[PDB]
Amino acid sequence: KVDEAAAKAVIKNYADLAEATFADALSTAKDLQKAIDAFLAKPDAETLKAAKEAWFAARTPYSQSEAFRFGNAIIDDWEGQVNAWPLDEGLIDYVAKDYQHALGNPGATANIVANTEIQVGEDKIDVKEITGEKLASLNELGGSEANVATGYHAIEFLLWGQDLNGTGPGAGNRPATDYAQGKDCTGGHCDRRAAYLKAVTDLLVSDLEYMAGQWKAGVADNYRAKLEAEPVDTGLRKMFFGMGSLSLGELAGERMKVALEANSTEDEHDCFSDDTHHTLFFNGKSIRNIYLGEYKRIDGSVVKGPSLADLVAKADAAANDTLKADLADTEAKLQAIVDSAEKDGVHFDQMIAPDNKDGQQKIRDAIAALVKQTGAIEQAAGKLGIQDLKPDNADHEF
Ligand SMILES: [Ca+2]
Repeated sequence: KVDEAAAKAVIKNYADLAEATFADALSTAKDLQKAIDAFLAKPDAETLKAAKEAWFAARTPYSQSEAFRFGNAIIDDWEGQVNAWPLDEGLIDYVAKDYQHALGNPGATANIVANTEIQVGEDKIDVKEITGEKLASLNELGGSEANVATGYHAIEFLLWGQDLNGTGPGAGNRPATDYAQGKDCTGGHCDRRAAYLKAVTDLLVSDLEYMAGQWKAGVADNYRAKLEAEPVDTGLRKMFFGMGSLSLGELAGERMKVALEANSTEDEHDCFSDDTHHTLFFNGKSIRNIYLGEYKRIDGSVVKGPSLADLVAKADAAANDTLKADLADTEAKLQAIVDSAEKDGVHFDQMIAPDNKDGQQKIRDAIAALVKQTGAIEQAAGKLGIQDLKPDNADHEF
């Protein structure tokens, strides 16, 4: 009875961490909505910069939610509308002549902003009136996962535009006049561009309001109620499985190894804003938050409770010590990536350049740390009787 109650308390705190993380994501998305509204009303350099800063701030809590993926299917079924990437951005707006898009993507040049009717394969689709529901129906349209119409990175593309700088300094620099209605309009169809940005921003808020509500305590019909009623070994496996699947397949593999080994700036997570270093860092923080049972909120307060770490320490102190040390080393390696961008001005798309020896090594050191901590996660889960964790490797060999 005592062991079961301890696991129950850890899973309850786990849901509290998710509740607070998604609540922070929702509130910062509402701040972003207000800055975007202010920008559309009075588009200029300063209101555009304010919208960009609000986007940056909205990313910090969302990136810390991603280790709740994989273990909790309700997030997996939902996040493709919220944070899908990479974009074949020619679906949305104009592109430069060196535009690179996926093979076999019939939507890659549809250009919704410019056209009241598009045709993606044989779906001839009315987009006269731009609504969130309509754009959502276009995600993965025609079969290609590069066809992304909504989410953080659709907003990102509409604020920054394409990053034309390759592996050199600088991000996208779309001009505010792309949203000037009437005569100073630049890039064409600025009324449809504003309508697009408004729709995806409102849709993001609406999606985050849904998900934040699914982790509220004391609600009989939501996911959190299901999770807390499940057998504790099911809940504990979900915690470890999210930790390991983000560490290995998604963070080390999809968000680092892919771009690094192809030297492909088009594959970095935050292509247009060059914020990829923060995504990686706060993804890493998501995993460590879950294991330690703590989440430091955007206002500085801390949500904290009984930890998965303490359960492991009772079963095997060495396994717990190894995993905590691996998590600390991983955070240091990801901090070095953040520091390269924030202190030295060398962003992720510059570090993966073929000639950047120190840039590539920092990324390879963080990959190695993430692979090591994945092994330590499996060992810790095994000490709690959770065998064959099999964290998802996203088909990468490490
Ligand atoms: Ca870039």
